[PDB]
Amino acid sequence: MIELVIVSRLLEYPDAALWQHQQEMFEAIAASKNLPKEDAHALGIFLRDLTTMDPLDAQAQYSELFDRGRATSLLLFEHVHGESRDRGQAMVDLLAQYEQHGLQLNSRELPDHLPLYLEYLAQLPQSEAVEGLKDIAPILALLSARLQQRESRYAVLFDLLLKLAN
Amino acid sequence: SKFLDRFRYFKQK
Repeated sequence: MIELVIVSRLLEYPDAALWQHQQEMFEAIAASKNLPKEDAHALGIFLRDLTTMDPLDAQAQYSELFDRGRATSLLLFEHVHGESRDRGQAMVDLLAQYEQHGLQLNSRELPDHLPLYLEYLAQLPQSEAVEGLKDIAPILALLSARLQQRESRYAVLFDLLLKLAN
Repeated sequence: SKFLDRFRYFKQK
């Protein structure tokens, strides 16, 4: 699902490459087949709001929101498993599930890093990707809920992912 | 190559 890649990029630390490929993304969002017209609009609003900021200023807001705290962490297993040892085995089992689909970590991010996990989902058949979102949907909803409390438009990206889940 | 078709976290085996 191109939508899953698109959200994966928008949910990551705002990279300069976002600004120089905004045209490509705006068009992909516009021609989206998996999102109703109103949600594609909301996603395009988000991208436009993001890339009218200077990346340095986008990066600073992102960190104030996702890198300062645990309640807004993008490591999924930090929301699933309370014991650190449980998280470990979960990460291993997720790494193996990646290896099963012929995918190998080529990053310095953890396996349950949501943007990374979305990249994995996007490689799957439609149904296989949709189940993935259903699997983490209580996490998606908590994060969205929390972001709304902080009155942050990143919540939009979680609602869109939840929408894609049904 | 289109941006959205370039991997950012993974590679093939």
